[PDB]
Amino acid sequence: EEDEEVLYKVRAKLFRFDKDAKEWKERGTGDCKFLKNKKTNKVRILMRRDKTLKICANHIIAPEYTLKPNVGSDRSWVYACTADIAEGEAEAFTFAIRFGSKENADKFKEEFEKAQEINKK
Amino acid sequence: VQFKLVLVGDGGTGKTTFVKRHLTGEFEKKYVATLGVEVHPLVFHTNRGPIKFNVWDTAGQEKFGGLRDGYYIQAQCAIIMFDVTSRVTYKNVPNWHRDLVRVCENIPIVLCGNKVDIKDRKVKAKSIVFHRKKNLQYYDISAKSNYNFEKPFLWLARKLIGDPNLEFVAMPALAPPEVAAQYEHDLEVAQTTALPDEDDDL
Amino acid sequence: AMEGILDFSNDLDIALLDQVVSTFYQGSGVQQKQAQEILTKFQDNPDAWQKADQILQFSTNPQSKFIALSILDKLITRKWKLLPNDHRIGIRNFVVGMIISMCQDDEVFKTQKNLINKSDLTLVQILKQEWPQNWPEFIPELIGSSSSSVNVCENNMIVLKLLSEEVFDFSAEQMTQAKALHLKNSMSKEFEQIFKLCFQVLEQGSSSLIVATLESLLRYLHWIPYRYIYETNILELLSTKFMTSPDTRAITLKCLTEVSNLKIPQDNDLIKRQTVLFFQNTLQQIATSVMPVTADLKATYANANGNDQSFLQDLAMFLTTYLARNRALLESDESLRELLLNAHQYLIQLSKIEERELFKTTLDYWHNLVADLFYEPLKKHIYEEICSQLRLVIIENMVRPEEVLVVENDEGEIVREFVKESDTIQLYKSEREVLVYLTHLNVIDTEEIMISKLARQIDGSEWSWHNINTLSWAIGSISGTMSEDTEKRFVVTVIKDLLDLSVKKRGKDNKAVVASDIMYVVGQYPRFLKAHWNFLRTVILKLFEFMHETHEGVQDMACDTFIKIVQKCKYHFVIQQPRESEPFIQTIIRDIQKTTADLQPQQVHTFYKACGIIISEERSVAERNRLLSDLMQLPNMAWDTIVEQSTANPTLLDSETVKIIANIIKTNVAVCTSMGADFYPQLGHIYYNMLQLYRAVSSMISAQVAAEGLIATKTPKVRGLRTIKKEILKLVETYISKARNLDDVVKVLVEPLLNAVLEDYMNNVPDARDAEVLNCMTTVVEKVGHMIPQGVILILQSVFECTLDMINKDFTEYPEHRVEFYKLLKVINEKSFAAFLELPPAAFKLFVDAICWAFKHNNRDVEVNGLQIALDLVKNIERMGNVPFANEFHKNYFFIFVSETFFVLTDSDHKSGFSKQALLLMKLISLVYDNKISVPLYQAEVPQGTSNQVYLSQYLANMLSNAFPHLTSEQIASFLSALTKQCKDLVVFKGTLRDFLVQIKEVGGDPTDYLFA
Ligand SMILES: Nc1nc2c(ncn2[C@@H]2O[C@H](COP(=O)(O)OP(=O)(O)NP(=O)(O)O)[C@@H](O)[C@H]2O)c(=O)[nH]1
Ligand SMILES: [Cl-]
Ligand SMILES: [Mg+2]
Repeated sequence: EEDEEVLYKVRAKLFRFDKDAKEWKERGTGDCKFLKNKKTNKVRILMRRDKTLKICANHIIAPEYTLKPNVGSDRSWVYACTADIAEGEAEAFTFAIRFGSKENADKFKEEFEKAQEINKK
Repeated sequence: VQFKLVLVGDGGTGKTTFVKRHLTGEFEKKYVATLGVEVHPLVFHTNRGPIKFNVWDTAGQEKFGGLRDGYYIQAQCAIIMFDVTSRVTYKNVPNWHRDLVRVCENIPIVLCGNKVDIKDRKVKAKSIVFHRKKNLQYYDISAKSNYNFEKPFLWLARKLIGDPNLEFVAMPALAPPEVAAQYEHDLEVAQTTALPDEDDDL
Repeated sequence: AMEGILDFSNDLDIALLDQVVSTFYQGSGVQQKQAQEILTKFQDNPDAWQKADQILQFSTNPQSKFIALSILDKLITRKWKLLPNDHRIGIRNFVVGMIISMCQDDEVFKTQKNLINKSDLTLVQILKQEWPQNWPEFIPELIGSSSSSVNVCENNMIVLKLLSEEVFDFSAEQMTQAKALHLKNSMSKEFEQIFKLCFQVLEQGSSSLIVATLESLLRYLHWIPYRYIYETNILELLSTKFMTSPDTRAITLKCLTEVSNLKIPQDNDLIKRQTVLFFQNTLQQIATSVMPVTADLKATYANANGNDQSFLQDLAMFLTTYLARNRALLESDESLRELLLNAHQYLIQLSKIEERELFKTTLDYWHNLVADLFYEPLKKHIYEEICSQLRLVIIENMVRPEEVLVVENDEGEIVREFVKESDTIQLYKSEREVLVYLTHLNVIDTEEIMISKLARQIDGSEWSWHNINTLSWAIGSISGTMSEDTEKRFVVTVIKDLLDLSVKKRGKDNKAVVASDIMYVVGQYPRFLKAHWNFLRTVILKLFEFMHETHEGVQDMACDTFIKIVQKCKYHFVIQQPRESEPFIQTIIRDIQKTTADLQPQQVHTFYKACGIIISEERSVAERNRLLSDLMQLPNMAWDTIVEQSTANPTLLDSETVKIIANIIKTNVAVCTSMGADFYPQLGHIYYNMLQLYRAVSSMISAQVAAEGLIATKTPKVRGLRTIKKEILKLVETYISKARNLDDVVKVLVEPLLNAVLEDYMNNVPDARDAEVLNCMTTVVEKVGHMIPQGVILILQSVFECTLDMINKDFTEYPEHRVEFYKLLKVINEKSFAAFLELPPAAFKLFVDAICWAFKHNNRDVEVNGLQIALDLVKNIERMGNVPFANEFHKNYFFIFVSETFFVLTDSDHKSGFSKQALLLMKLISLVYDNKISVPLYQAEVPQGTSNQVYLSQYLANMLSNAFPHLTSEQIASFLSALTKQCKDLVVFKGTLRDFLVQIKEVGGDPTDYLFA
């Protein structure tokens, strides 16, 4: 993280979708960060759990992804990720991320969309 | 650097739920009884490097007890767990302790009062004193609200490694990689499946 | 391939078994999981015990033998008397022989400790069955074997430890009263010789044998008579000899701790001297062999070398146990004055250790001491220096109180708390109480300590966030200790200092900490504010400025301190003060919009609640209603203009309005909370329109479910609409719970309420039904149920059957409804039993089923109510006397309630509610015992004039025979004959019940055990 700049910090709770058993499952609660690499100009999401400080999210904010809404929340988003190296090996997850307020959901989104514009260059 | 940890306590106290939270981060709402014991590896990263735990999640309910105290052989640490919303589970702590310390004669042990997030608490603060004479660390925890959920393992890590200044530290994270029919169907199911606990702060 | 061992037709391969065991303990993955199951299935095999000797012999794996013993243990605790006499003696032999064999191989004795200890427990389990009735020479032959070896002697001490444990410490649950008493007597009769062996070994020794012996003593000390301790040389040994070597040091300190709680005489000066000597010795050893009084115990514990933490913990336990009881023996003799104060100085050093649970043990003592000093005469001056030290320790180690809502983060910022620090709540109360006690014992010293500490914050020589916080919290904690005049002067200086400090220290991190503390102090000292109006007024105005601080931590505490102050000072806000143009409550209202502008919805409601406290002090019903009206100016004008637009069109389908409406109601609930019965006028202003909004909203929820499906109940929009419905119920519950004019409740409120809510609930799908509806109905039935019998029947008809169908499928789904359902039934069964009389036979049957279903719950909130309802119902039916409905009830349901209560007592899944299960069963048996049931409970079936008493025995003996077929007929006969006789004495009765549970877990229990008395 010494070679990266923090673009956005917001407190959040992350979920992943279990396919076989139709339900959402918590993966972490902590500070979700937007980290632009100063050498490659590539932005990524990195999010660690509170207290234990373990990685529940680690992927590039690909320009392909779209933040869809959830049926049950006005302060959350849900999107597909193809390569998350949080648990180690690359793996395709359908993530949901929820925030404190609506403004925290909407601020996240515009920053996320700004992040994708930085990545395309 | 790996250590055998046994987790013992009454049925329903939230043992397997406590471990699951530490494994994946999830909060399992449902009570599926553990049958005998479940062995799960659990690595923490510290300033003294990575510590590993073989977490033997033993059964609480008598009928599903399996090998019982046979699970305790060569255990280097332990967690005794009870439910602060259930007084009977605290009265049984000494029975669990008795069984445990008969096999494991000298090991660090944490007593834990689970489910403190529940408003209507029954096992009051003052009442909890069994840990003192038997040299056990105590912690109020909540597997749901994550209250002091890190404490049992952090304290055991300090006792086993032998460094009282052992703090958890962040894993220097590698830069992630730069990478279609089923995807569309799977996402739709996700949006229309409502997120749990929508009346939490997060 | 691994499942070969689960085949008992062929032999047993020990080698294969050992591979399976190695795979379980040392292996991993699915191989581990698979072996784990195989081993369990093997262990659980009823004939598995027969393979024990085979495994014990030819196996090399020690774990394989451990499981052999686990299999035997099961066989011995449960099915022992089922075996033929030969097998018993043979099993005894090779267990006794295995122990001899492992003790006489030095190699095996040293490295296979786990296996020997399991072997020794397995022996003790036999004793529990066989000794001393069928093994009279066990102890004599045990004391003899000790002489011929050091390995064996040591191992005998391990066996005696486990025996003492199982007889005295763990018998209450595992044995019947009669059997527990038998074994306790048997150990007491032969303990004279047991001690002789113990005392001999202690003289002839620091080694593993001595440790083992000292460990056994610790267990004996729980029960043995005091003469074995005080009429021998053992106190001298413990207090001197065994303290100087560190391996045996720990266990001795624990024995002596137990000795400090032995039952002693009180007028025996010779034992008083001995009690002083063993302490005096012990404290001398710690001084020379461990560490002096001056030693930095904070630094030692922190370093955590070897067993220093355990040691310090055990020392703290000893010092506090002993002093708590015996310290008066040191207070009088001046030669013992140094010993007294050192013992305490050690505790003062221990109290500096950074470790919560240790501190709680020391604090328990300090409270105990300071309490005695506060009362006992001519004592406090003894501990003047000890106390003076203790004031520093406590003041410097104050935990954050619940009221302070700020805390430091890992980056160095002062942020709002993420959750409530719930583990420390009790800690503060414990600290407060002691500190309050210390303040009274010497008010001048407390004042001088704090005032100087504070002056070292102004100059900044000791300035830190911690130092300022702990000091501020301490000042708040001693509120009301001082006299009003000495308080005035104290607080005056303290506030001026914190104000002087607040000005110089700048930045949002500094002011956050300072402000929060100033808020905690001001709020903790209400008496000062009552005397000082001009001060109080400026504070409250300044609190309102905090309600515009963008920092969310300070802002929230502003609101909490405002209500906390107002709760105590309410009167000074309702009256017109001297030199004031108006009553201040009036000044608050006229600028309520500005003040609460930047506040969040929930914080705004708190503000409105505080105002309701103040208004309720006004007793002229004219001014109170006028004030109430002025307060609700904004939430009623918001409301009025919504009820126009709502009635103009059902389309409200804006999510922004849903939130505004939800906030108009939440505000009313808040003002109603504080104003109780005084809220009536404001309720009436919105009551009819509100119940119309409830009907309107109700439809949208139903409309949205039809159009979107069950999923819609999770959407923000619907959840918004439901919140309106739930909050409306809360307002009606809040008022009615506190209402004084019940006539108006029944004649005005109730009938419109029932019409608006019941049918809606009944006719919605399960997921759209609000459990709150049931809660609201409970409170209505509670207060005015007796006045509205027809309306109670209407409540039952609408919610009973449909709610019961939501919860009768499993124990988990619809948990809120589940809980509130049984609360509603309970209050109906107490306050309006008539409504149940009006239910048809089919509906009444479901109600019986409903109660028994509630027994089988593991939730206490449901389980407690389940038994309570049943008990009430039996009282209700008994109350009616010899009428047809009482008879028909008993003939229908008396044996259901008897047989259901028995299932939950015995299934080992509902031990939480054993007490009330007993109470319920006692009541049912008593009815037959006292001929309270006028009609025959049988039916033709049994002889003509057979009494109910005879038949109750006949049914229960049959019930139990089939329920538990491993019990003899006499085991059941005795049990019931005893149990019936004891139907008037609950404590005894329960003893017989607990005896029965113990017997069904084994085979061939003694039926004479139920003669215990
Ligand atoms: N409210 C609350 N519920 C909890 C908490 N921890 C666990 N639970 C709940 O308690 C129930 C039982 O959890 P579980 O892990 O099965 O307990 P267990 O000791 O492992 N049962 P067993 O020993 O029979 O296998 C579950 O419904 C779970 O969701 C908590 O911190 N708060
Ligand atoms: Cl007052
Ligand atoms: Mg479990």
